[PDB]
Amino acid sequence: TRDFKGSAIRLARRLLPQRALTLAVILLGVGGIAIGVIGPRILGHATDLLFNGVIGRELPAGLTKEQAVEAARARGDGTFADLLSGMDIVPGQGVDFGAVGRTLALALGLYLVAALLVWVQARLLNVTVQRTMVALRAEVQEKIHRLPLSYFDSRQRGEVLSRVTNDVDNIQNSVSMTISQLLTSVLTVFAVLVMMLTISPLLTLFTVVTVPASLWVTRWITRRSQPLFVAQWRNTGRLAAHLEETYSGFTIVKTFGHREAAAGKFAELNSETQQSSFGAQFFSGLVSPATMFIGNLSYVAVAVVGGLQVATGQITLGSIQAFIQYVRQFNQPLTQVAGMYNTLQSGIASAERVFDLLDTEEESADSPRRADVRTGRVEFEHVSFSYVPGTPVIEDLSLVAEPGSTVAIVGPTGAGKTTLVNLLMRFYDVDSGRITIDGVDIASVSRESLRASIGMVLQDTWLFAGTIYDNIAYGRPDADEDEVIEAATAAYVDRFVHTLPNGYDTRVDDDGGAISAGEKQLITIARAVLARPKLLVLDEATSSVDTRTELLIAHAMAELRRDRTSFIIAHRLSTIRDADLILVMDSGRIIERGTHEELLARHGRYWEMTRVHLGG
Amino acid sequence: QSNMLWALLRQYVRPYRWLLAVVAVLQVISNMASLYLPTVNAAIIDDGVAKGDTARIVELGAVMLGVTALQVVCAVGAVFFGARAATGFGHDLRAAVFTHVTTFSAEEAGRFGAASLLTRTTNDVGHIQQLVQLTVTMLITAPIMSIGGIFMALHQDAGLSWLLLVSVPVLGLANYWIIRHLMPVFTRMQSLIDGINRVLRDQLSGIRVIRAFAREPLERVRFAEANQTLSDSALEAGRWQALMLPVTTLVINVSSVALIWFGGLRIDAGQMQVGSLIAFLAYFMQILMAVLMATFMLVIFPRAAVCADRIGEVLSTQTAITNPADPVRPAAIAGDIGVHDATFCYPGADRPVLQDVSFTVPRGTTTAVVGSTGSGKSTLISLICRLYDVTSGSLRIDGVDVRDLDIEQLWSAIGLVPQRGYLFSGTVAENLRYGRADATDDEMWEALRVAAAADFVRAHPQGLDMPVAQGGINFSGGQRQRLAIARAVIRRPAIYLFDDAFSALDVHTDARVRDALREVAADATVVIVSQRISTVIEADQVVVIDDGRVVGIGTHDTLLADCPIYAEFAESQAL
Ligand SMILES: Nc1ncnc2c1ncn2[C@@H]1O[C@H](COP(=O)(O)OP(=O)(O)OP(=O)(O)O)[C@@H](O)[C@H]1O
Ligand SMILES: Nc1ncnc2c1ncn2[C@@H]1O[C@H](COP(=O)(O)OP(=O)(O)O)[C@@H](O)[C@H]1O
Ligand code: VO4
Ligand SMILES: [Mg+2]
Ligand SMILES: [Mg+2]
Repeated sequence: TRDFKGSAIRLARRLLPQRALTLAVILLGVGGIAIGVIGPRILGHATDLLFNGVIGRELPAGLTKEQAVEAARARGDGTFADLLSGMDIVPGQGVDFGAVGRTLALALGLYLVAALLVWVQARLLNVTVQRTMVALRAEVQEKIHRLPLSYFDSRQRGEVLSRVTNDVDNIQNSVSMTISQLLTSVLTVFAVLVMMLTISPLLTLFTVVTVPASLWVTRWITRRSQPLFVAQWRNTGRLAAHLEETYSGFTIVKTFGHREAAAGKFAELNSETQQSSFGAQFFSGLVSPATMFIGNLSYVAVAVVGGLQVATGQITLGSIQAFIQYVRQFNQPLTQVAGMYNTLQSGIASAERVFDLLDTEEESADSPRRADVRTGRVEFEHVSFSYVPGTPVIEDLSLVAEPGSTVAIVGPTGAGKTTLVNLLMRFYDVDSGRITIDGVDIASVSRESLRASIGMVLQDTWLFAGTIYDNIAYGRPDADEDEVIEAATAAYVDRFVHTLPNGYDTRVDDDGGAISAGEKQLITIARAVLARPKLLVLDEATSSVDTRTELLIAHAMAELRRDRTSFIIAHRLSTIRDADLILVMDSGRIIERGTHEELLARHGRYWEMTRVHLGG
Repeated sequence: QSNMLWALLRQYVRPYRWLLAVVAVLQVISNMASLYLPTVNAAIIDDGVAKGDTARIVELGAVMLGVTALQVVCAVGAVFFGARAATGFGHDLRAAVFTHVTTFSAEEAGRFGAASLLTRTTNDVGHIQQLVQLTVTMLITAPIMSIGGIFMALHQDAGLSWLLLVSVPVLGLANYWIIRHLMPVFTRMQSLIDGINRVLRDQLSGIRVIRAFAREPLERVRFAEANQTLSDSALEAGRWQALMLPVTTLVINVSSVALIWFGGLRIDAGQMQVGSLIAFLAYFMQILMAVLMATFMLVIFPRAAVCADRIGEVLSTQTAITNPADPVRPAAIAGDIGVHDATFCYPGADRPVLQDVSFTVPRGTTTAVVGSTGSGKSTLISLICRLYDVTSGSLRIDGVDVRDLDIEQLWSAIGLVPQRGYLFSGTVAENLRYGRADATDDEMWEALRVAAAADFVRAHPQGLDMPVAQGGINFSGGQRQRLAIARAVIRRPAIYLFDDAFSALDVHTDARVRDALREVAADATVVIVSQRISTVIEADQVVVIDDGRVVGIGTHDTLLADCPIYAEFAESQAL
């Protein structure tokens, strides 16, 4: 299904590339960890000096250590002598505070050095994390610009947006909150294990016994919690899909009386998401207490056995103090990792989704050749295309467009008129055949240059969040004010813009604004006109615009229609009258073609379509 | 600025305050148990080791074992109840946001947009829930550990607890200074994250327009600059965050060295025992490690604050369209439209878009509304649906004001195909069920046949179960129009509102659909917004609006002789 271990490996490899700066980060971390781990041994030596002085002060000065042990054995209870045997005290001396002070000064210097090294390592980690995050966002943007249209068509917009924006932010947050902890914990475990091996093998065995038991309990808990996490993400996706469908079509949901059904569906999906989230959170959070419990069991065992050994004289009190410090500093990294396991798990899931998006197949290898329309002649040669292979939509289609000719495309509602100009713009790849502009194949040229050469009025009008001026200048952002104003006036955008109190400054949007459907279409027309295209495609450009306004629009656009090989798709036959070439296509095939006079004389489909106005 | 965050927390954690109290009690018990284990170790050193009493060592080890069992029990209880409280808070906040958004009108919903509403119904709520969860789990440990460690130090050796009483405020002050310098950087980083997300959303929503105009280099440059700015802010935040661990550890270590020095000074005299050094070292290593743990996840606070600002912005929006006190409920509303002296002005506009509009649509008749682009036909259609409320006058459907009705029966009597429509993701049958929700396959096929949509649905191998994309973009524009028409038809409503529902149909398909609707909607009132004069001849009444007011009312023959605007339209459309 989904690869989380591989995604975690890929994320780690992106965060820690070849040994240029990651080597410096690792070395600084190792040095700081080792220097700060040495410290408890020094503190234990100071404690040993204090204990030795305090114990030896109370014994008579005339006796040696062996004589003191013998005297203690001659006394009662036997065990004080065994305790004294390992002390290495000098009776009647007391505490030498000079040695204590020197030892503590050494410890303080080492601690300062360790703090400085840790600070530098943290700064380098921040730099490298931000580098990988910038690279990740840039790669996501490039992938968005490289994907085929069927990828966006087959998915919901909100799901893709969350995979593109939310998942990257989640990766950033998880990495910035866990990477330094991870590195420090991994280094600290081995450094502390080394020092505990130095102090005493038996107690370090007792301490390292935790790792098998902790890993086993972690495996059990993670086996019980991974299905819960999968269910939580599935339910979250279902809830987000329902919310997106309800919000996007809120007018249809609201007006058609389906508001209560949407509310009930949301309630059930919200309850499912809550139950799955609670289960996943509880089981994921169970990891830290279990690790702490096993570490505390080992701590109790170490404390008891160490106290027994010190009372017997096998280990000194300062050594046991250092070992207790090391047991705490060994258990802390495991507990920290267990506590941040949930953040790591969320980040790894987000990385899995992002890498899934980044591994999607792209359109094709875009040719580096720049498009150059010398005259504007467009020709189709047996072009066949089909979405969802097995259902042909265009087959064995051919046409010739003269460099100045206005080609009109008319026909039934699902004939393939939009598909034809989408193939011309190379929005989709032709299954069989080829399309040539001025003798050069459009499949052997860069998509960017080809699409910039052709100025298209989309059938589905779209505007971005911004001013009317910005939307019109979207066609050619480098144009000056006079050109934008002229393009708006020619498309009669200026006529309704002057009415508004914020002419050219009023903000419009795809789903709203101070605009109407006809005015939105007019703005799209002006946007396409400002691009001064060499090839013009108007795919139902006046469907939402009244005939009185469209006549003036045609009068103004006669300048552009003269020498730019206009492709006109229109269900209003008056708008495509007197066109140089009229194509009538019915089921993806051009069943009849010619000018208005020849098509009328030939009768056929075009004559029937024109006679619909006259009735019968 | 975090005023809205606290209001949201206070409102939506109130049902779980008892769970929070239980979590706090269990957390303090577990933290004091973990702090008490070093105290028992100190007792082992002082009582057992210093006196050679191994039996006392074994007894205190048993005490330590019991303390560890209590600690693990309390930690498990704390994580369970914290998960319960956090997930309940998130569930309740999501429900509240969704319920408030579903009461919005068109204007209030458009003030935010569907994408923004979805994001702040899911991810903003998730961010605030994560804040609650991490506060319950890890953030409260640091104050509890600090206070409990101070009290444990007082219990162990009151003559050396001043070292903790000095070390804790010093680290607190240093961390407070770092946080004061770091929080505005985090807020700026969140602002830039919102900006880059807006750029990405704009790019994804208009990907077809981007590729049509070859705007790839411009979008790439815009994203590169936004990415660089966000990276600079994140680098500054990381610069400030990289000081928190070294300062905390330096305080730990300086406090440990001073502890050894001053404890040795006190142990040289008969004022302190050796095991208190072990106890205090563990107290430092626990208190400031808890502080270090709590300080690492501090990015979640400004993010939660801005997300709460957005959520409270949505939740503070007041709806303008409601059932007033007690809606009138006519039996089987199936009649006429009044529209008496209706005047409408869009909110935030300087001039009204409709002025003194007065015309009556008789029941069972077809009324055609004609006009220029931006005349106000869609506004009038939305006023009939009561998607917007008239500034002045009234609409008076069935002789009763649309404001006096509850908007469920008014919408059940109206089958609307809007100018800007929507087809949901799923199947054709599922989309058609929005019209009826209990329709059989036979009446589904009848509705498809009326809309001339039966051919391309039957042609699919899956028939009525042919998949439909999120907006129907796997269909042609006229196929989407015919699906919307079929959805309106399957409802069999009393009133048909065709807000330019035939602009994407060819002449033959338009004629077939219009004849089928004439056969079907003969008994139902029809209000049609059309541009072709040839199709308004069949209409019983034609309304012409220009500049936002009615310029002529009558039939086609009457209007071509008395209405200059209608005459101009007919002359323009003449063949
Ligand atoms: N939020 C808004 N939504 C729609 N129209 C608005 C809004 N704010 C102001 N208007 C104004 O409302 C007027 C009428 O808009 P409406 O959509 O009703 O026009 P129409 O004539 O029905 O449409 P079309 O352009 O398709 O013929 C426009 O001139 C527009 O400037
Ligand atoms: N992006 C798409 N994915 C799948 N099918 C599509 C897509 N775009 C168009 N079609 C299908 O192509 C068929 C005919 O092509 P189209 O250009 O839509 O016809 P026309 O321009 O005559 O309306 C329609 O039945 C439509 O459903
Ligand atoms: O369904 V259409 O012929 O308006 O592309
Ligand atoms: Mg089309
Ligand atoms: Mg309209």
